[PDB]
Amino acid sequence: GIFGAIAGFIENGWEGMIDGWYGFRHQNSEGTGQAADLKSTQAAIDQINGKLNRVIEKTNEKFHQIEKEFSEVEGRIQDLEKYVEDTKIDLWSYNAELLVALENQHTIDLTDSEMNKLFEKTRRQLRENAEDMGNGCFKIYHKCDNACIGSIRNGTYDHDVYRDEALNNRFQ
Amino acid sequence: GIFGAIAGFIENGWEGMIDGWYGFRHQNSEGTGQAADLKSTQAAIDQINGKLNRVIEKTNEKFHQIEKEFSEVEGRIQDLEKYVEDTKIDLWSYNAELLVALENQHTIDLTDSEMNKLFEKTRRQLRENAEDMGNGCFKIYHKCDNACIGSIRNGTYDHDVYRDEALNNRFQ
Amino acid sequence: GIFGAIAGFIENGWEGMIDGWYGFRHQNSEGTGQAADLKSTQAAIDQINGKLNRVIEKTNEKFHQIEKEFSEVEGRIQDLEKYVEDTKIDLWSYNAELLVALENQHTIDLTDSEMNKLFEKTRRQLRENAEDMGNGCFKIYHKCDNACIGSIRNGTYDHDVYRDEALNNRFQ
Amino acid sequence: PGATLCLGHHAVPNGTLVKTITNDQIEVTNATELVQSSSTGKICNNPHRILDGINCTLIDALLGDPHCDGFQNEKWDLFVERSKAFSNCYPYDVPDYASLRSLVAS
Amino acid sequence: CSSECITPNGSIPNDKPFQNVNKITYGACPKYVKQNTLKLATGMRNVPE
Ligand SMILES: *[C@@H]1O[C@H](CO)[C@@H](O[C@@H]2O[C@H](CO)[C@@H](O)[C@H](O)[C@H]2NC(C)=O)[C@H](O)[C@H]1NC(C)=O
Ligand SMILES: *[C@@H]1O[C@H](CO)[C@@H](O[C@@H]2O[C@H](CO)[C@@H](O)[C@H](O)[C@H]2NC(C)=O)[C@H](O)[C@H]1NC(C)=O
Ligand SMILES: *[C@@H]1O[C@H](CO)[C@@H](O)[C@H](O)[C@H]1NC(C)=O
Ligand SMILES: *[C@@H]1O[C@H](CO)[C@@H](O)[C@H](O)[C@H]1NC(C)=O
Ligand SMILES: *[C@@H]1O[C@H](CO)[C@@H](O)[C@H](O)[C@H]1NC(C)=O
Ligand SMILES: *[C@@H]1O[C@H](CO)[C@@H](O)[C@H](O)[C@H]1NC(C)=O
Repeated sequence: GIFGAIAGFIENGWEGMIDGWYGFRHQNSEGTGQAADLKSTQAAIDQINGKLNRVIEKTNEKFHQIEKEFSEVEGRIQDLEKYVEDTKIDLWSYNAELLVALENQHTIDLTDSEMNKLFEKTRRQLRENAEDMGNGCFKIYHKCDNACIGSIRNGTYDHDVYRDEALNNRFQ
Repeated sequence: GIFGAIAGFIENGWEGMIDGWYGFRHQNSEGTGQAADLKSTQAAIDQINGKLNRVIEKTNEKFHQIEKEFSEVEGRIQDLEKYVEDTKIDLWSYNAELLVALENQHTIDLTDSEMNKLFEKTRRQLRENAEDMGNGCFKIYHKCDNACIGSIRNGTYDHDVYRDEALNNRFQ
Repeated sequence: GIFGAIAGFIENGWEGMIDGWYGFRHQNSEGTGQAADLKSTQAAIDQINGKLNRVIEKTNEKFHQIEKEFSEVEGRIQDLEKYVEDTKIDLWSYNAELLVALENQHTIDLTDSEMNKLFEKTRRQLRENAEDMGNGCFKIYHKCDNACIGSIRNGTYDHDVYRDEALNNRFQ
Repeated sequence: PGATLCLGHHAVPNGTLVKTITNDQIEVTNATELVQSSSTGKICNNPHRILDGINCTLIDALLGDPHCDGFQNEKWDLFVERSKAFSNCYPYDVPDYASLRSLVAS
Repeated sequence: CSSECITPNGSIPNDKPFQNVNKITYGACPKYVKQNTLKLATGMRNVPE
């Protein structure tokens, strides 16, 4: 993907994350656990639904048209009728092929984006209290219990509370 | 947007910025002020104009064609003439719809990009003298008067000048 | 490009890099040298080849069709035959124009991406042992001989080995 | 003493392969079919008014071939001509048959 | 039964934008294409261990 997160610096996805599309796993003094991030899951899904609504959209309505099957050889005028239909089908076939390929490239890129946005939002929250370990994981340089982890996921983690402790651990 | 800046980590736009598309607002010992960034404004605009020139481009010229309105019922040959025109109009209608939707997605993404490029160029300039506060703002850990702010916007800010002072403030 | 690396924070390309599309140049106690990065070169190329295979793909096969050149003035039916062909050619001309323009925009963006992915993978490897100098270059704050540089390119550089030394140099 | 916080995304046991701009087969978590390829096999009699021609072509119902007398004054949204139809009156031909059948049908 | 789109093979649903059933149609029908399948991704890259 164009951001390098999914199938990039995050080695692989999590089959055990069954209640969201993106999320956090943590390790701390009390153990390990997981949680979905709703707002990024919803972002990816909303975009994808936007794209579905545009495509699953009302088919045109046509009634009487030209004929497209013929029981007798007639020559010039039937040549035309066939060429007309064959030309339309090829054009529409091309459109459908291109559409699906563009959308799919964009779908894979936008979901990559969201993963990357969530990571960056997290990196920003932690300030000087953590280092990026390169695989999508943050080493956090202070005691960080389940509530603390919870505040990181809520967006109410106050880095100044932990700053003297983390800076001390980071630089020795 | 695909980078997460506009309508992302920057809460909202500035109606008061009337002389550029992107810019800086600062707070320091002398007060607060604003300034447009010309080079990123010009980047967004140039791309958008490129895209306009491609689209507003010379319409094709057609002269004598087929007829498209008919006062008498005729059957087979008029069925064909109508089907031919109806097929072309639908194809062109589809093209126009797709074009506008692709371009608009790309326009919103490229302008997002520029905002994000400007931010990153700034983060790089400041080195160890500032921290990203998460909302598009840099906390600068040294006295930074209007000229100093000016040098950050000119691209001639010399971080080594302020480094001992900032490192001292950042780590305590 | 949409990431800001090629023709952005990297001033220019290297005509001397003749064995890869992306790579490293280093300066250290033993001198200066260069090396290609194979895995990012291969990523860009693979994508581009994917896109070529989709396009250079089997042309459709048509046989008997309508006529497209005429030696006598005939009126209504020849008007139709010409209008049909002229309509198809314009539609295909449009498709080909759009295709090439979309692909080219995406090709320039994906190669930009790869350059940027490689940089970020590197920044992550070095942790607290280096600072980004803004022009695509990392200042490394420890003695880093040819093997050390080699380990950075292999992906087996162990930042903890150099950490006390770098932190000491960085903060003074 | 510290913690580790890991960022990630889901995967599924049964991915499906789709086509992209740069990749002929790449695996995603889910996808949806955009080409209808099956039919129930029947013509539905709502919401369009279907008139089954049974043994009769439109032209025969027009002229009033005796076995087609049941079609006198009928209306239709879609007239269905069956392959088993047959003529059983005076042997006739229509110059531009296709056009007559078209304009009546329409 | 009820269905907006008719083909000589029988009626077809019209929830999808394209169809491979018959170039001949009546009503509100998906557009006819040569492909028998086109899958539109509705999730991210599947990347298992
Ligand atoms: C595969 O993708 C589709 C489209 O996003 C999903 O189908 C939808 O699921 C919702 C919620 O359960 C339904 O209410 C909709 O009616 C479905 N939409 C369509 C287009 O059918 C589905 O979630 C995915 N399939 C699996 C197994 O996850
Ligand atoms: C709908 O009807 C058409 C025509 O009756 C079917 O197309 C035929 O497909 C078979 C087998 O693939 C070919 O041997 C015939 O030559 C085709 N006939 C024509 C005129 O194209 C088609 O299979 C039917 N569609 C479905 C899905 O039932
Ligand atoms: C989430 O935020 C709420 C509201 O501020 C707070 O009460 C709670 O402690 C946070 N969650 C956790 C698990 O700490
Ligand atoms: C901008 O750069 C110029 C030229 O180097 C310099 O004279 C000036 O001090 C800078 N601007 C401000 C407001 O400091
Ligand atoms: C590259 O990695 C290999 C295998 O671990 C190692 O032997 C070598 O030292 C590294 N390359 C250089 C130039 O140091
Ligand atoms: C149609 O034709 C066949 C042969 O005449 C006959 O047996 C059948 O009854 C006819 N069908 C109807 C419904 O009139």
